[PDB]
Amino acid sequence: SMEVTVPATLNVLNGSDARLPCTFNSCYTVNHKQFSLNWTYQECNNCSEEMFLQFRMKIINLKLERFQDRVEFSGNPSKYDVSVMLRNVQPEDEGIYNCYIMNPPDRHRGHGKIHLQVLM
Amino acid sequence: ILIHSVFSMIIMCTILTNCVFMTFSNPPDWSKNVEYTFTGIYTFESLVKIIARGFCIDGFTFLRDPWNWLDFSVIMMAYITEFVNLGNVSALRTFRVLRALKTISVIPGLKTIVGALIQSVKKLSDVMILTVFCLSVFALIGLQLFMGNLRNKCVVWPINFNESYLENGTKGFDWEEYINNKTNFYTVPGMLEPLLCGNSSDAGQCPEGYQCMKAGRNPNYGYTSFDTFSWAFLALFRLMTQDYWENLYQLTLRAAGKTYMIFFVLVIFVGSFYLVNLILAVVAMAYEEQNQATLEEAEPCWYKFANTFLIWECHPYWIKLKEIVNLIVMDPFVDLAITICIVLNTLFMAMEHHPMTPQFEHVLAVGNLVFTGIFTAEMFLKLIAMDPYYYFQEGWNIFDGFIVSLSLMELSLADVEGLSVLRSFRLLRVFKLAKSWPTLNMLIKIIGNSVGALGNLTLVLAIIVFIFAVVGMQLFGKSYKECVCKINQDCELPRWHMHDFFHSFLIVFRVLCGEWIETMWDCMEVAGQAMCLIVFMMVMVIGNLVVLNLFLALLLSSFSGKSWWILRKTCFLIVEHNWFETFIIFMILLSSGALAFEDIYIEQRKTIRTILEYADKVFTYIFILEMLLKWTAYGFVKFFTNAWCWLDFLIVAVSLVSLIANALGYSELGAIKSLRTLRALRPLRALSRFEGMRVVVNALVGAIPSIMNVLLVCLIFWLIFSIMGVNLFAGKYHYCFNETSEIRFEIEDVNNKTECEKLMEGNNTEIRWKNVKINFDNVGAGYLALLQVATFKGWMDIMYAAVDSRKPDEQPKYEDNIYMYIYFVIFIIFGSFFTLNLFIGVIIDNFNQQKKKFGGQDIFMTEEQKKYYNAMKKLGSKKPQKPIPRPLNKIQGIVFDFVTQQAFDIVIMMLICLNMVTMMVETDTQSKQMENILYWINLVFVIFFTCECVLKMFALRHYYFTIGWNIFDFVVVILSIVGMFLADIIEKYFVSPTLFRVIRLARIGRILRLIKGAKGIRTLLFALMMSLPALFNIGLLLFLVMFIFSIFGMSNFAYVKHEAGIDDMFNFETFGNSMICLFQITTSAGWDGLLLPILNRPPDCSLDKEHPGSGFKGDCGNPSVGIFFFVSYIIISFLIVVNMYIAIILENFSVA
Amino acid sequence: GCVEVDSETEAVYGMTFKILCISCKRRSETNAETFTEWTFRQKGTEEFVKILRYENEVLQLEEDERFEGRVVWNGSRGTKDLQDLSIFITNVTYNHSGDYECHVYRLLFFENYEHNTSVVKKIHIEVVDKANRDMASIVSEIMMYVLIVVLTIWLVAEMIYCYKKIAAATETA
Ligand SMILES: *[C@@H]1O[C@H](CO)[C@@H](O[C@@H]2O[C@H](CO)[C@@H](O[C@@H]3O[C@H](CO)[C@@H](O)[C@H](O)[C@@H]3O)[C@H](O)[C@H]2NC(C)=O)[C@H](O)[C@H]1NC(C)=O
Ligand SMILES: *[C@@H]1O[C@H](CO)[C@@H](O[C@@H]2O[C@H](CO)[C@@H](O[C@@H]3O[C@H](CO)[C@@H](O)[C@H](O)[C@@H]3O)[C@H](O)[C@H]2NC(C)=O)[C@H](O)[C@H]1NC(C)=O
Ligand SMILES: *[C@@H]1O[C@H](CO)[C@@H](O[C@@H]2O[C@H](CO)[C@@H](O[C@@H]3O[C@H](CO)[C@@H](O)[C@H](O)[C@@H]3O)[C@H](O)[C@H]2NC(C)=O)[C@H](O)[C@H]1NC(C)=O
Ligand SMILES: *[C@@H]1O[C@H](CO)[C@@H](O[C@@H]2O[C@H](CO)[C@@H](O[C@@H]3O[C@H](CO)[C@@H](O)[C@H](O)[C@@H]3O)[C@H](O)[C@H]2NC(C)=O)[C@H](O)[C@H]1NC(C)=O
Ligand SMILES: *[C@@H]1O[C@H](CO)[C@@H](O[C@@H]2O[C@H](CO)[C@@H](O[C@@H]3O[C@H](CO)[C@@H](O)[C@H](O)[C@@H]3O)[C@H](O)[C@H]2NC(C)=O)[C@H](O)[C@H]1NC(C)=O
Ligand SMILES: *[C@@H]1O[C@H](CO)[C@@H](O)[C@H](O)[C@H]1NC(C)=O
Ligand SMILES: *[C@@H]1O[C@H](CO)[C@@H](O)[C@H](O)[C@H]1NC(C)=O
Ligand code: NA
Ligand code: NA
Repeated sequence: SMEVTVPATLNVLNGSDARLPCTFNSCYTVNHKQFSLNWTYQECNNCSEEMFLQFRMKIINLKLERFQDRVEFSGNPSKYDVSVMLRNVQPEDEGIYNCYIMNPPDRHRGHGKIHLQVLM
Repeated sequence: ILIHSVFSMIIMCTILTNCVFMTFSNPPDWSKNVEYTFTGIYTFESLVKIIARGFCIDGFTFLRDPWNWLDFSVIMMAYITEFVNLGNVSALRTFRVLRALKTISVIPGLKTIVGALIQSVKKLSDVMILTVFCLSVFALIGLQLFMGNLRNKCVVWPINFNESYLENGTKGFDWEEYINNKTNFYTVPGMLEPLLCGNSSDAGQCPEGYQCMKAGRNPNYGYTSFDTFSWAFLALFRLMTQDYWENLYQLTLRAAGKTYMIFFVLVIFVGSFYLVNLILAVVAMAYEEQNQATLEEAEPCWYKFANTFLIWECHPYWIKLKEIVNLIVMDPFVDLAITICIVLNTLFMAMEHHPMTPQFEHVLAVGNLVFTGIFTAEMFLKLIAMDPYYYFQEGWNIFDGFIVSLSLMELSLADVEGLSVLRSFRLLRVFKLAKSWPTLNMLIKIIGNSVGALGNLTLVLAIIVFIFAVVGMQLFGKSYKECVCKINQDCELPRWHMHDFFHSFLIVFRVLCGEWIETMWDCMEVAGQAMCLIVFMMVMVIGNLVVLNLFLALLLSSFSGKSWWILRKTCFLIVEHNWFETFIIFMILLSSGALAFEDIYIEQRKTIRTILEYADKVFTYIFILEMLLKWTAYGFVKFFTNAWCWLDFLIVAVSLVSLIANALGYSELGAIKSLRTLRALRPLRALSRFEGMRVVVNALVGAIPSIMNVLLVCLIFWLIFSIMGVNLFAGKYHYCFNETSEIRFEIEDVNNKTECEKLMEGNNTEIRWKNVKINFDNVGAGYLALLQVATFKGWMDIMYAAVDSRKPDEQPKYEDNIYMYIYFVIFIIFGSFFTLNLFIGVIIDNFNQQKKKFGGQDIFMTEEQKKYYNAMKKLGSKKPQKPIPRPLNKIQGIVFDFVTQQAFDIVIMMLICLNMVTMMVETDTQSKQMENILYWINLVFVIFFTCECVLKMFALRHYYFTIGWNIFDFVVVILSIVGMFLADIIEKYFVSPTLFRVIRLARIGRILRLIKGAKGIRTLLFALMMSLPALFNIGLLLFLVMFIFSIFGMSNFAYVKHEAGIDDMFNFETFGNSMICLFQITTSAGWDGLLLPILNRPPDCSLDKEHPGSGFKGDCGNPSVGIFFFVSYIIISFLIVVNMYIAIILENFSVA
Repeated sequence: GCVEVDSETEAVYGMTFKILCISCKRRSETNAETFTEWTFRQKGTEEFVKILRYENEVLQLEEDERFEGRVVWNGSRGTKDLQDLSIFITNVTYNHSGDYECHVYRLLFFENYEHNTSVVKKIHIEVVDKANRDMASIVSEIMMYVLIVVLTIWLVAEMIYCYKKIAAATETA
């Protein structure tokens, strides 16, 4: 894939704020309209994949039942931040976070894997 | 203490293995343990060196040796890297090149070479200072002239307010977004950068519906710019090295007009020729001094096997046969026979083509078989005639054995796939003539000295090229892959990148060749500006220094009644009259200048064409009268024994024949029409008339006889290389364009020629199977292509078509055959470097002998010029000038004291430096507040300088009009006052921004006072002034050659297709444009582009073009005369500019 | 391409004349769709009247008898980019005098930006009976002849003076 750095392992308190970033280093700093980025979450390793956030010429929150009004984006794609923030995490949120982006001026399509777990 | 030589040998093996591993681009994970082993070996050596006199404070420790510092540094950096470290992985990975740099320390003798480089650098410091200050002055000049002119682009002027959308869909109009929206520019179809335009009458022309506004980003990724001092300095440093300077020439002349070509001539003939010659001459002085300093400092078991097996004497019949065949060799008639066979073989392998009839290729095969059979027979007869042991004792015979064995291996392996480089090994047979030729033996001596007495130095050069190539590959490698689409619009790797090691070595070689800027731009656009600027400056300086030192070392090693009589004297008296000669020189000047007005703009000014045509008759009449009267004055035998008289008579006769044909009505005939273009030869009479040009041409003709043999050797060497190139590349230079998309078909749709012809029959001329038009298809085309490669112009296209070449009748594909790059590398190393060294050495010896012939005097100046030479030589000493004694006044005494301390001088120099840096800080689009600050600081500077000048005038006006530097101060300060007054009162009837810019340039003259306080720079400027007259004479000869070739361009290469290098500007359609092209070609820059559009054919042209406003038809010229025009000009220009180089270099040696 | 030359101002009665009007593109690179119209008026006559129109494939001439069967086109031949406007007159009469105006209408094509431009060039000719050779030719003839003869007299006088002086010098010895 492309150059993506993510926290290898993070622990979140019961119901506390969680912040999982997906930075990305390449040429052609991210613009607004033409740029395409995706965010998918998996409830387990071998379960089905459910996309929860997208940005096609505008930020699109799919508003899944797992992420009705909890996932929010307050990062900076220009500063290499497409992070997703999950407040009041649930034990069922234990799974995989995946950040998909694509840069129009370049031709590098890559992804990034993030592992999140919840402590009792 | 365990310092046995086997330790050095194993360290050598380990360091070469590490070098190879670094050469590997992506290290496989199974090599991590090998790298660990290498690290262990290095730390074992570190253990040895630390247990053998390790402690620093102790004397003679390894800390005293500088290279052990590098050893410890690389060990500590490896230890840091193998665990946690800083985030910049690329820099720490690059820091391992010290491992390869250790080869400098471990190999014996390299430290002396590095030291020698150090003394050369320490010697060239003064010339570096002068270069920096001269480049700064020229940078200020260019900054104040071409400020922001490089931005001038054709913006769509009829602002369409009704549909001027904003970025966010406002429907409103904002100015700053209209001037930067990239699709509001022209971008002429075919080129990449938007076309540059201009308001000036002679500048570039906007299309119908576009303006000439400055709009947006600078060309060539934004690095070609005069807007700020940094990019102006980059551009003028580029001009000094002449790297791709034709592009900057064209851009600036198209943006700011052709009238600024004076500036480029000034910078080329001052900062490009003179400064580079100065650097080279000073490095030569340093190396020669050190070289003579070195001269001052110098002041059983297998034998018994050989006697049995290597000797073939066993039976008396065989011994008798050996004696008989030894007699048969016939040594007096053996060398002649073998040389005749060798010449026949080489001129037989010369004839080679892509299209070969079966009979002709059969003849070549049979002839090569016969020749190799003769050479095998000669080898066998030599072996049987004289014992194999003593046969192989001669290195010449083992060379012949290698050649004959390689020849024999060919017939057995005649079906091997590829391996066309094997068939060219027979070319080395030509070297057998080196026994007869002493000069070919000299070439072999130079090649041997390259790897002989200077093998260590060439190894240093190889190590430098290696470490730079690996530094680039590890620093910018991943960057060239992440940022692919930033430099290449097709999102693929460019032709020249630093991803692989081979490409990195190619780019460092190119920087050594001279083309650094075109890749330095790309790597800036990819991986930052600072890193590329530092890396490329370092590699250029170091590589050029080492290559120049190697060249100089090789050059030094190679070096060591009664009415007829009365009427005759009346005619002699009238011809001898100096005023009469001035009159005839004026007449020849007018006749030569009359040819300038004959161009495409000749249907206009019909009165001018008629007047010039009718004055041609009177000019020819007066020249006929001159020829007749000179005949009468001298005599037929006296006149016809003079070459200049022959030239004059020839020109007069051909002009008279042209007039007779015109009077006979033969003007429209093809023969007389072709003879008409020979009218360009008229200015040659100036050779006979002007004394300086006559002296220079006499010197060149006198130098020719010692030069023909060297040119013959160079032709033979390039013939060997051209036969190699023809064998490698014959026929593999064919394309299949689809002109609508103008894309060369990739080899997956059409592969062979047959499939392209299937497209031909199915489609129409929209698909074309065409050649490169500069190719290896025969020895003549081989010479042309090798000339382009050795002149480093046009070599890009040839190399691209070569590395893409795969098979004689197959479509080329992108770098399937990349490794033929080494063929051009080897050609540049041997036939363009070593042959150049031989040529230069022979020229130096010839000129030394010629100077020693005429009592050590100059051979490029006339008698009056020699008197001027001697007068300035006498006047160059120290003159005890009067110290201007103190006046008889107290106030005048104190002001004289103030003006006489050195402190006053120091503060004035410092304030001039501050004014210069304030000139530096000016940039385009600078804030208006900064503009006002600069305005008032300039006003304060000018007022202060005026106050100083008037104070010194009140001090002693009459005796400060006595120094020339004071006069310079006076003129610059008063002209600055004039400039500021005109700035204040520009509101008049004569508003002229260009003259305003020039009078602001006039400010720059003040910083030239810095040379007054300098001594070495003053001496170098005095040397330039001292050698000026020879430059003047050679410049007149060069200008006259330019004039003749320009008229030839008018007559032949007008009305050619505007394809590449010939544009709406910089063409052969007008006198100004014609000498623009000729001066561009004079420095050999971009002559490939000028030559290319001639070489096309009516498939690529239209033999009947309308050409409005003229009866002339046809769209492109004759290829055969195009090649003869440009090749002959390059050779003539090359021979002339060398005399300029010799006049500068050799004069400097006599100074010191 | 850009060789713009005005037409000759004299036409001889009964012979042929080539009316010339060259308007070149500022950049030869650009491709344009051009078509023209020609307006004419006689001496002592009212406003101009159009006579011929050439639009990219053919020439249409007005039905006025002053030009029927005696005007042929010598411009660019069927290239859709005129760049060369030249009307040829056969059997020139006295009525073909006065003022001609060539109007050039261009539609330059660019990437996404058309442009319509009109250029008008005014040319005035007179019809005569004898081809009055221009003043340039006669003044050049006279100047060349007088310069030749003055050079001859100068050289002859110099030779005579030198001959006399050298004779006076050599008669002493
Ligand atoms: C530079 O100028 C050009 C020409 O004005 C700009 O291109 C034009 O951009 C506008 C809006 O940005 C496009 O209008 C759009 O048209 C579509 C239909 O295709 C419509 O659905 C939208 O609502 C909008 O009206 C217009 O088509 C387009 N024209 C061309 C030839 O590209 C360009 O955007 C400017 N550059 C920048 C960086 O703004
Ligand atoms: C695109 O961006 C531009 C500027 O970035 C926006 O222009 C702004 O448009 C608003 C809406 O009309 C303006 O506000 C009003 O302006 C009028 C002008 O007389 C004023 O009387 C009102 O009191 C009010 O302030 C605003 O001035 C104008 N400029 C700026 C700098 O905000 C434009 O609306 C944007 N378009 C879209 C579709 O986002
Ligand atoms: C080439 O010549 C022109 C005029 O002879 C130079 O000045 C340019 O003049 C036009 C008006 O004819 C200016 O356009 C206007 O600019 C203002 C600036 O704010 C803008 O608001 C208006 O909407 C309109 O576009 C144009 O700006 C002006 N050029 C500059 C650089 O200001 C022109 O500069 C000359 N080109 C050169 C010297 O490269
Ligand atoms: C050389 O490359 C050019 C690239 O433009 C090729 O021209 C293109 O050929 C295709 C053929 O399918 C054209 O498509 C056609 O377009 C018209 C108009 O839109 C449509 O009515 C047809 O049904 C068809 O789709 C395409 O327009 C044309 N491009 C241009 C700019 O004219 C050409 O075929 C290539 N030649 C060879 C020998 O490969
Ligand atoms: C360049 O020329 C060579 C020979 O002159 C071409 O080789 C021939 O290519 C054709 C089709 O590309 C082959 O025909 C096909 O062969 C396959 C087996 O490879 C077979 O299964 C098909 O039914 C069909 O017969 C032909 O066999 C082959 N010649 C030989 C001797 O194998 C080559 O294709 C040409 N390059 C092109 C057209 O780009
Ligand atoms: C813009 O369009 C309007 C139509 O309402 C027209 O009146 C006006 O003249 C146009 N202006 C320009 C510059 O095209
Ligand atoms: C161009 O302008 C002329 C002048 O009136 C007009 O007759 C013609 O129709 C215009 N053509 C286009 C394509 O705008
Ligand atoms: Na160049
Ligand atoms: Na080049």
